[PDB]
Amino acid sequence: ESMVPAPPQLAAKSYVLMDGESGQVLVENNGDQRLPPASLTKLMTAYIATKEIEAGRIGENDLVTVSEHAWRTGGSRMFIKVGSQVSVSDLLHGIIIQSGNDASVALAEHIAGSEDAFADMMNTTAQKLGLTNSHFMDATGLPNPDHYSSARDMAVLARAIIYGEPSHYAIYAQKEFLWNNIKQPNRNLLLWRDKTVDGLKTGHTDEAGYCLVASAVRDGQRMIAVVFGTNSEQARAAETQKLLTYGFRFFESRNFYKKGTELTKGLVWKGSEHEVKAGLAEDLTMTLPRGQMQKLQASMVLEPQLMAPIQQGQVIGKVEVKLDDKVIRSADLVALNAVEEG
Repeated sequence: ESMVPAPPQLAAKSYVLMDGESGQVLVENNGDQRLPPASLTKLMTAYIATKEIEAGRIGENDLVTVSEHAWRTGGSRMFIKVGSQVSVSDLLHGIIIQSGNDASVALAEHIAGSEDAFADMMNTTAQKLGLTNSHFMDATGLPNPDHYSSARDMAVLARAIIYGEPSHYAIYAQKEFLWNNIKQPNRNLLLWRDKTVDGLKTGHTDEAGYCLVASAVRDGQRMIAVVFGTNSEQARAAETQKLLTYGFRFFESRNFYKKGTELTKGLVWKGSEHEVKAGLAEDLTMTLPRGQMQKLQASMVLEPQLMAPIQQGQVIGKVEVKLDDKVIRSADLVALNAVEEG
């Protein structure tokens, strides 16, 4: 019919284009292959930190003592002095802007005691995000057989980061950071090249090639592009722009339901109330090739024998959207109001 053009074929080992609002993968090539992430690892390190801050388990002004192990790192670094005290906020800028290996290690040890226990939190967090092909051996991305991620996993991680605290995500777009008499630019060159790009991270080794997790916003849409293994910085940027354009030019986004509002009722066994109001945890939005919105229909099926007690946000049923009798985007219906067991 009026099927949009095929996606560009990029010179790169893997890539994924993901819409921001909907979180749907729009294009995917070799998306689940386990590849070395190099500095892309730092997206996981920083994210954990931001989640610990949100949970109030660490504070932005808390002073972190720099161990010998953190100071012994190599590669890109913030140049924190061994034995000095540095705040969580400053280290986080060092990780995010400068991809500082020292800062990564110091903040990991501050959070979990040691880098090995932090890697555990990285894997637990991977699971919690639903990463399918990611595993972490340290907080920096040192080359290791068991240290890997994929283009799709990185888009999932990036989306979780993008939609966190705005003051935290804004760090990704900061152009430079000064520490200990050394001022260094944000390593993400696209920042200077394209004003609609606001993140996130580059990675590179001889083994992994030139990698990038980028996100841009144009005309009310957010695209997330992940590319692994390009041939050079120039190709990395060029191939990412092609991927981005393809998403912006050929896909449209429509908001269907906002989180909360009731969609339907449900039978509860043993509860003081006879039924609960089901809804969605957060906005449900679809992003699809032009002219496809029109072909969508939604099924909201609850659980037959759901029995109390029922907690607010508890997994009850699942809403499913069919594209011509073909199920695609499936969200999670949850009980809004809690229910007793009188």
